[PDB]
Amino acid sequence: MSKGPAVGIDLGTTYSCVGVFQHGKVEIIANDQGNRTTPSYVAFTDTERLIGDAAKNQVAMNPTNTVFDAKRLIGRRFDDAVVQSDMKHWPFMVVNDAGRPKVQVEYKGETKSFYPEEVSSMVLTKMKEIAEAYLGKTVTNAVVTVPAYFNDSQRQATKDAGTIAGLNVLRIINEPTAAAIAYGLDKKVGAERNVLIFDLGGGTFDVSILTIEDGIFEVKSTAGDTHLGGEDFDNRMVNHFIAEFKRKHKKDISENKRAVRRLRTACERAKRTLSSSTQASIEIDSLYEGIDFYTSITRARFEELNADLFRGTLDPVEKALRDAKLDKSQIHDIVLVGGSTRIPKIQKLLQDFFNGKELNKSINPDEAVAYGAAVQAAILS
Amino acid sequence: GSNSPQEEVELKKLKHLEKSVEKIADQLEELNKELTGIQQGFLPKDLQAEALCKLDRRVKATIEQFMKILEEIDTLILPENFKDSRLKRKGLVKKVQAFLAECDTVEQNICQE
Ligand SMILES: CN1N=C(N)c2cn([C@@H]3O[C@H](CO)[C@@H](O)[C@H]3O)c3ncnc1c23
Ligand SMILES: [Cl-]
Repeated sequence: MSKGPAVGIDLGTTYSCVGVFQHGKVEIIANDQGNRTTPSYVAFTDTERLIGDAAKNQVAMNPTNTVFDAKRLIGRRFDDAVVQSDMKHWPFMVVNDAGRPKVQVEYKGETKSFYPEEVSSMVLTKMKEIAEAYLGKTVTNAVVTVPAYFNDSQRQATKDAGTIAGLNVLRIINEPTAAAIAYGLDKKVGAERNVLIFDLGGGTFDVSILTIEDGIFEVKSTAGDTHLGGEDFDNRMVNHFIAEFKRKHKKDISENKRAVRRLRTACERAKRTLSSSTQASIEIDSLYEGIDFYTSITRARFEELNADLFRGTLDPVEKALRDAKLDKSQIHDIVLVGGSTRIPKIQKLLQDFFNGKELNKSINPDEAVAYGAAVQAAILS
Repeated sequence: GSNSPQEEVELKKLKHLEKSVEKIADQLEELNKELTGIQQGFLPKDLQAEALCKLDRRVKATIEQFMKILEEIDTLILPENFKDSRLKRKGLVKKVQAFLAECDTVEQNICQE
């Protein structure tokens, strides 16, 4: 295998993404399953170590030995409020090794423990291999992204994850900076530009305000809701259909885990359909106690069910503007990042708040960070 | 009478899903035979437990594959006029549910107490 180019990696909480700059454009690389994003999951079994889609696909089977959310642990001390709060919800064990957290699993019949950067290094190795399989060339150089709120310890742990994975980390750049580069906001002619990055994923909500002056990026403020995402919008739909089923059939499906899962999967898919259509239909045979569940949901009803959650995305926006010491009229560009920014109501709320200002949304919001990082990787090559 | 070419497309998807159910059901049948083998074998009570709990990862993998079939079936939208498609879908869901009920009885017979 010949030596290949430098790649941009978005090392995410639940999903990671890898891109490459070639023939004057960025190509977001699909994995072995044809997916442009890879789950940030690592599973330890009695025989092997699974990473990505293979690890996520057997999570029901091996809950205790399937690790995810290592990004929430990386560079943190065991006694960190975040670590203590998040481990109450994880099915895998988090232990304390001289003040540092470690994930504890059963791997090939033996009890083993790994540091968060060791788990993230396995995800990075998988991202490296995804690039190598597409290019047909060896990949060594990479630009890896981190949140703008990450401290020195979380930044260094990420660089260490890159090093353990055999990558030459050219640069660690902020995720909002990577999104702004993707849209070339640093190359626009004019005075300093105030940019608002609106990031809404499956589980986290981050707002960032950047100032770009003469090609230099400066984070003015960060705000958000660490536990707010697409999954909360699915939960509201699930609750709506559980109530609907109770009204029609006088039966509670919520204690049948398999019925709830069949409903949840159908809801998440119906939610995606509502980003382009005004109605989504669902047909689930023998959902619970032999009853067929044939229903539909309009975009209007989906928006009513999530009204408080959607509107609530503007409070961290106002918080960020306050801290950045800027009026909304001083924002030059708004960038959408995260799968959930595809929701028309969220785009409408954000646009109305900025009195009709157009949003930078042409680059797939799930891939924008990886995109900016690939551009940065090509510049540093 | 009013059989459409559009329904043939839906029947083809259901036939590919029926073949997948038949593959998972063959795995369940092998699990049932291995379970009987351990039960009617010469393994001491202690090694029987290891052998029966070694079937657990396998039974859970069978349940999961049946759950993924149900999720694939649930992506279908069949108009009322597609009567044959609705019957084949309903028959296939009930068959997967009857096999999941068998998987559940195996799960209640291994890794006990
Ligand atoms: C149309 N369209 N297309 C997508 N690919 C997508 C992903 N999402 C959500 O974003 C999150 C991923 O971090 C999960 O909660 C997904 O359900 C979406 N929400 C709404 N409309 C969407 C998507
Ligand atoms: Cl590709």
